[PDB]
Amino acid sequence: NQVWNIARKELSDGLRNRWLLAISLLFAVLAVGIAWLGAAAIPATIASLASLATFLMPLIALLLAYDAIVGEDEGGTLMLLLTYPLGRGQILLGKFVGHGLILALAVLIGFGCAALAIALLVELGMLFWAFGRFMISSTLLGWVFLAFAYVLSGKVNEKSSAAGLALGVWFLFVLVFDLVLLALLVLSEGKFNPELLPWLLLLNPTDIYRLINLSGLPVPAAVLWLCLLAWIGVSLLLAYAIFRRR
Amino acid sequence: NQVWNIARKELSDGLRNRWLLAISLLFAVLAVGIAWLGAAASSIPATIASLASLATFLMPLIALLLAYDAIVGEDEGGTLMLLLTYPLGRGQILLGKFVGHGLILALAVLIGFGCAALAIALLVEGVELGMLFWAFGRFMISSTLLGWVFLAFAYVLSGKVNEKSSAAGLALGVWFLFVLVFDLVLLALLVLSEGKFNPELLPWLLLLNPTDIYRLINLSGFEGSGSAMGVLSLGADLPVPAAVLWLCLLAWIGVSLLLAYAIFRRR
Amino acid sequence: NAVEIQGVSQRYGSMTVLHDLNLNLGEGEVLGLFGHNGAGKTTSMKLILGLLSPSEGQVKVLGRAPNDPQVRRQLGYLPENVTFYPQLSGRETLRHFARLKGAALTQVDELLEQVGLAHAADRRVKTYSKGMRQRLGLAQALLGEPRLLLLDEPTVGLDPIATQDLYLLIDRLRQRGTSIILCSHVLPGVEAHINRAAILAKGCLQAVGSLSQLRAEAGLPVRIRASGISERDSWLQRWTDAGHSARGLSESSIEVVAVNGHKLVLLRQLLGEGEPEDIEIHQPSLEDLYRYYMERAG
Amino acid sequence: NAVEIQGVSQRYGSMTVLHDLNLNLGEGEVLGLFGHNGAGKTTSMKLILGLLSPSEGQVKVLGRAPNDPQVRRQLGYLPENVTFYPQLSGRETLRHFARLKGAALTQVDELLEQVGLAHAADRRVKTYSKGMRQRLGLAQALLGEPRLLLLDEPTVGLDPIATQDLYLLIDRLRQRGTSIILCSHVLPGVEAHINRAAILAKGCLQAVGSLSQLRAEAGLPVRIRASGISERDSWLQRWTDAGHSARGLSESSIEVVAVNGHKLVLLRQLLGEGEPEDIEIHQPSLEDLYRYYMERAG
Amino acid sequence: APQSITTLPLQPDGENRWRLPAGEYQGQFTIEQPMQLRCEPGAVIQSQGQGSSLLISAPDVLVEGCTLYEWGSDLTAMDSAVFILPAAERAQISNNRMRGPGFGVFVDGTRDVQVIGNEIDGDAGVRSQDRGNGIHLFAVSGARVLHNHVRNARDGIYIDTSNGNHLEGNVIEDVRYGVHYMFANENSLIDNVTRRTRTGYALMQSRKLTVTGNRSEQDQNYGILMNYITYSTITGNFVSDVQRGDTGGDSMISGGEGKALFIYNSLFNTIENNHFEKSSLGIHLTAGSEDNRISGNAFVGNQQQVKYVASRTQEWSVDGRGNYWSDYLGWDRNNDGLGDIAYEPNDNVDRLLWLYPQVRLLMNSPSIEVLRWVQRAFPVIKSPGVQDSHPLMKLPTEKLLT
Ligand SMILES: Nc1ncnc2c1ncn2[C@@H]1O[C@H](COP(=O)(O)OP(=O)(O)NP(=O)(O)O)[C@@H](O)[C@H]1O
Ligand SMILES: Nc1ncnc2c1ncn2[C@@H]1O[C@H](COP(=O)(O)OP(=O)(O)NP(=O)(O)O)[C@@H](O)[C@H]1O
Ligand SMILES: [Mg+2]
Ligand SMILES: [Mg+2]
Ligand SMILES: [Mg+2]
Repeated sequence: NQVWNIARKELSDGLRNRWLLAISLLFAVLAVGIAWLGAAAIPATIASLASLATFLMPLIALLLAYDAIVGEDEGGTLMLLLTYPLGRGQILLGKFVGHGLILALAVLIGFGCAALAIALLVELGMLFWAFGRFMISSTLLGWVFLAFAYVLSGKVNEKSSAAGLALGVWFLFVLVFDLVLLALLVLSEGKFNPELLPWLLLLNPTDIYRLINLSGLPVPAAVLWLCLLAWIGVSLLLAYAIFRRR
Repeated sequence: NQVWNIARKELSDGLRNRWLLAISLLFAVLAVGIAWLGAAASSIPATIASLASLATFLMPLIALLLAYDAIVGEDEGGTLMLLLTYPLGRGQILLGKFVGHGLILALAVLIGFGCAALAIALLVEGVELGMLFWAFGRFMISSTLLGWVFLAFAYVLSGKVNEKSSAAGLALGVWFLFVLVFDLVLLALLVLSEGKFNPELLPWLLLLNPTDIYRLINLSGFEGSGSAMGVLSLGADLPVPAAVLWLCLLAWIGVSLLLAYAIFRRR
Repeated sequence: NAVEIQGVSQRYGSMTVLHDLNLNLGEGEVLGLFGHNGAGKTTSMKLILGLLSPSEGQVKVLGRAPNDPQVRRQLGYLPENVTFYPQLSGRETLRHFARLKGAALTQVDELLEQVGLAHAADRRVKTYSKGMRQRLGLAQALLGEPRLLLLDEPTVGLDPIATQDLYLLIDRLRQRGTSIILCSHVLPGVEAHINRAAILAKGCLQAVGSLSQLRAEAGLPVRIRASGISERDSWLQRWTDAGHSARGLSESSIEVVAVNGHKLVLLRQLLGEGEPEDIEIHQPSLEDLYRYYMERAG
Repeated sequence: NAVEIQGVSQRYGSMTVLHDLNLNLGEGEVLGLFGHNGAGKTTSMKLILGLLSPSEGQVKVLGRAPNDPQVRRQLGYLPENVTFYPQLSGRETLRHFARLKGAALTQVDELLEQVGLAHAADRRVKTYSKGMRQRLGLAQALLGEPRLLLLDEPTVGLDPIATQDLYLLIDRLRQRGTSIILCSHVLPGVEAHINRAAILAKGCLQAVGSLSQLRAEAGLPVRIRASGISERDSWLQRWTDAGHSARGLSESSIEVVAVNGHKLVLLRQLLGEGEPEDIEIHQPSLEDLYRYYMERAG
Repeated sequence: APQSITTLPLQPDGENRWRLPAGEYQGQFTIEQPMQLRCEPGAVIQSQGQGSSLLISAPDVLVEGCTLYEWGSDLTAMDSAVFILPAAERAQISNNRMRGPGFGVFVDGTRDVQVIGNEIDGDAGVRSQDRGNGIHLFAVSGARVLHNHVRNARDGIYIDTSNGNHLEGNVIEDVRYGVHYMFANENSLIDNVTRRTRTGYALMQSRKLTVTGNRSEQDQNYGILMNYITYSTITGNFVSDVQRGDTGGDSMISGGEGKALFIYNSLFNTIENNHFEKSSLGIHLTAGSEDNRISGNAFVGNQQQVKYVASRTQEWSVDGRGNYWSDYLGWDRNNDGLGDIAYEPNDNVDRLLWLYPQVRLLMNSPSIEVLRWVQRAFPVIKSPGVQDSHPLMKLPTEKLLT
């Protein structure tokens, strides 16, 4: 299967990416240094780790895959690859597997060394369930912004404006959408029902990421897992629909 | 002169950068927005420490967005090996790029703090215009110097690298280190030691950070609340007058430009 | 018949960049597409690859549809310029394409020895030159006995030993039964190896056929040169009576342009009187036929 | 003499990429540097431009020092690939280079006509082709009547009409007394315009001199092709007695390779018996001499 | 209702001093004569469950060592255990045990009464709305309630309009209010300990009083509640672990999330050297209660130190000495006790959370973490809060934890 044959490239190309390994080291240092100041200075420190992985796991995913499609179009290999026995779906889905297992490994070095810094500086029956819920949901947050990066790469025609949109999606989905949620609270009260606001949190995958790190809320947990996976499944379907229109 | 002939390119090439004019209009619409909020709350020493903090985040950012690809953006573009076969030196296509990118920052902050001054003289009625002109004249000829430091930083980190994608990694590294890591390393050194690491050396460590020398210049007269200053409340312990703080900002240019020329001479 | 392109007219939206080309590529011949820099050489290959949609025309590649993966297993293609993946290494990127095309990984290494990039193998693609990438870019197209090549300028930045070694690699593939399409600009030299040139203008395919057909159809002068002739100035007369302009650059070098229809009697004039030190009877080249056919469409 | 390079052994640190080249370039001639892709061709021009240090050697450009700005005003140079400034326009970057070289700005517009970029002038360089950039890359080199051109592969990605116009533009600059150095790979065709080829191996400069001197030293076969001969198989004998291998591809096409020392008596055999339909007496080309010397170096 | 002389008191001393022997009694009893009666420890004067058991109407009565049991529960007819009339001036009620569903010691209009060392176990089943007061004081000048132990009454030591009196060393456990104050001008209370109480100290509309050294261990929803107190003095109080809850009646207070100190319309008072420990709210400052000397306290372990819903600035440091804050991430260069940078306990996003509780869902967002940093970087958007220049570097209440 060539969905794996193009996935083995992106592992080998991602592990020699100098930009990724700098940030993934910085992700693992900040995950111990928050955990050092949460034990020496727990659900109170796993919430501060959730604010860290809401900053960086969208940033790691957008650093990997903002030049996934349009970086191959600028390199000319994309027009070459379509002449191979390859659909346009298998290029995208295989890059999603290849870029997906990088940040599925970058949280295993990120939080795999953070769980080592808690297990040697403190309960471990609660640790492997609160971090199993943390590492899985941090990968699924990263796979949304991976699929967001494939959407913006397929729309743009140049690599320089791809980073201009990947920064734009990162600003909008991390810290502009919640600032306009507060501005809809503190500046609008006659036309803003605040009971509706626990339901508008499902329109933001960074927000659904924190909600499955804050339980340990009108909706249950199982819809919240299926609302994070729906952000993958719609945006990958959006990325496949956009990639077929090049 | 050849130094102006290559300055005229970057003056006409930086103004076609859509990324510069976005975040230089963002510097203009924030310096009015801070100065409008500073007029509705009336104090004055809070609007100086916020404008100096605004130009701490943006005048290094406009300088590093402009000039990170000054040498390596011409080197991998092929036009650097061509340019040395023109009647030039390596010192003229760097000082010319420094004049060319320096007049953008001298204009990006005269636009920014220029509309900030008209958003004060037309908003707070009865404000003293002499104190306004002196304080915002001190903001103009010192945010350029902060901009010219990070401009000269960007020529250092462009001459060392050989790939423009790695120059953007160093320019983000220099922008993170000098703006909001050295302010946090000095804070974490002071909190974890509770001020008992060194009671006499620690104010002199502000001089190893040009964003802190920039904040110490504009917060000279209007000290006021120390909690608005943060780690710049070490600035009263500095026995140096205000005029050497200008000279330590110029020495951050001239050392980091002579380093930029000595690196470029063995490119 | 390998490629049967009939009546196809590809448009970039409104602007019809190609128009009414009726191209037929036999199963063992080697076609040469030549033209301007905007004559549609690169886009005409995209019609063969099936990646670009044949607006108001049908393309029959190998008796099948041009977008089938069943025929893309035997369709190697070298694009114009491919800075492939500069963080990958040169051997590994060819291993990457071999897994994609279904080629065996044991076919990878001797392709580097065949193309001559064996010494710079296992080195990063950013460390490669322009010509070194072209050797690598050729190498992926040769993977796993492709019935149809498509080369768009394989000889750019390439040494004249290696380009001459490339055409021998092409002529090896001609004997195995694989049609090749060249889209070149190094028109002197390539005429020994192609079978049918396909010089095309901006929109329309101008002329096709072998070089024997083009020189028979397009009347071009034979460029004779009598270098080191004994006398030149009364030898100005010796071709004007036969109807040829006896232009002479040096003192004893007449580069006369004759008819190529009376070659024996004009050369019996040249071999009978006047001494032949070094003679260049030069046939009308592909470049002259290129020069004739581009202006004739304008 | 324009460029007097003696005793230069340019080293990339430990490795000596050039070795003991003694090159001399006359004041009106057109030299051609040809070789491998790792033969040191681009680096040999960096010695002339002065931006590379001559290790244990000296470079004499125009009788003066190679890094002096007094001589760089009359030294145009076109590199291999220059994506110039993709945000600037076409006219302004040529205006930009004109101010640097001290050329008058009145020369800028008519240079664009002279290279043929007036239709695409005042347009962004990111909207330019590879061949369009080579036109722009040529255009900056010609500013302010330079005494010495340096063109490294000026005809890459270029249409053979435009390459032929380019050498006409080169030969016009030959008449003005401007020495040109070509650093090429498109070797058939350029021999009509150069004066002395300067084919070099990996380290050493192999041979210089005119094409006559290279044909005089390197004894190479003249490639007589007698296409459309009456009989071929008994015409196999008619050159083997004279010492030539009478290889014949088709039924009636002997592409004989003779000695070029008996040109009259071999052709009188061909003109006396056997009819000459179309003959190609091809002299040993630039590529033929290039094939000989590089293997003679190794 | 018989009298105390109707019992069998064996007189030990001829100075109107009596001694009741061990043995139970029955019914209410009445003091009409100045009898300094003592009791053996087996003197269980057990009433039947109706009426005030030991009414006292004569001045200078030294009641000592009695054990009262099961009086009435009619709080309207004031079924006390020991009722003390206004004519019963300077009464001493020493070391007594009481268990009954009404008032323990109801005094009114008296002067210099001393209720010392008694142990008043109120109730077990009543809903803290009819348990009756432990030590009810109604407009008394001179009272001395010392070292008692009141348990499970209704609202503890109730005090209504009583002017000059001391409350020293009394232990108050599992009651509704610990100490209730109603218009008790120029009062005083020292070293009392209140445990597991739905409000530790009710200070309602009483001026000029001294609250010193008192302790409140694990009380519910209000550590020290001060309503409309002026010229007061809050020095050395130890308020620990005010957990959330409700008073159950919501009569004079409301339910709280746990506030160690709640200042409601208290204009001038000195709040020094206190220790507010491990509550949900360290101090709640209402908008009407401003400009009073708050310096030298210890706000340690609280999840939110100050709640101040206003935009007026509020300096919290008199004479250049401020308070110790546990989350004060500051330094001390010049080696004095004071910190070097001022401490704002509240952001702007810490007061959006008070205005809108739905922001708790957004409280872990990076944009909130951006907005906490934007206030620290751009001080124009900082609303003028409850800062203190020169906060303390070390704990000043090193002795109050013992
Ligand atoms: N996406 C596009 N939109 C519009 N025009 C295009 C596009 N792609 C190519 N063209 C134009 O189509 C024409 C033909 O393209 P092309 O097939 O490359 O001709 P060409 O001769 O092969 N170019 P060259 O590589 O120099 O030979 C040129 O004028 C191009 O500018
Ligand atoms: N900066 C460098 N450091 C080390 N080796 C280098 C460097 N630049 C070039 N080389 C080597 O120098 C040799 C020849 O360089 P070059 O002058 O480009 O020959 P060349 O023929 O011009 N290459 P080409 O552009 O294909 O013609 C090659 O082996 C290069 O790898
Ligand atoms: Mg093409
Ligand atoms: Mg070269
Ligand atoms: Mg101090």
